[PDB]
Amino acid sequence: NITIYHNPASGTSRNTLEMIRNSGTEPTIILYLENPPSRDELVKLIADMGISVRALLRKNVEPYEQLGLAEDKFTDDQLIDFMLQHPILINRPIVVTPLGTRLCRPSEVVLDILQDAQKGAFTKEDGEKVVDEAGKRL
Ligand SMILES: [Cs+]
Ligand SMILES: [Cs+]
Ligand SMILES: [Cs+]
Repeated sequence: NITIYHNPASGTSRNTLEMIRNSGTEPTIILYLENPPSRDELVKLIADMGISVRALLRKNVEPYEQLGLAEDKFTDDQLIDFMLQHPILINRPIVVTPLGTRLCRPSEVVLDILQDAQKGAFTKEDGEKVVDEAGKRL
């Protein structure tokens, strides 16, 4: 039982989603830009991911620029509420499995929380080899 907060327009997210599938599981896909987590859910995700709230913020997007978020003048709860109101600020993808939750940047971080091994070699969209046929990480 796996959930991915996915952005089809993200190469990292597309690579992550294909690695999930290559472990033999079809995840529940949440298109977070349109169906963001609730506050409670986002707070839990952040806790489980082991990163700071700021580390989840995606840079180079309109609200990051216009709200001035690069500046260190925001508490964690201020940043969480911005993410909820502007979901493009939530970096991607976040994956939840029975083993744990991770921000899968780079995509192969997802290998930590997938329960079943990749079923064969995996190469990212751009040609970067991730696991070989034998299952060894490169
Ligand atoms: Cs929701
Ligand atoms: Cs806009
Ligand atoms: Cs694992």
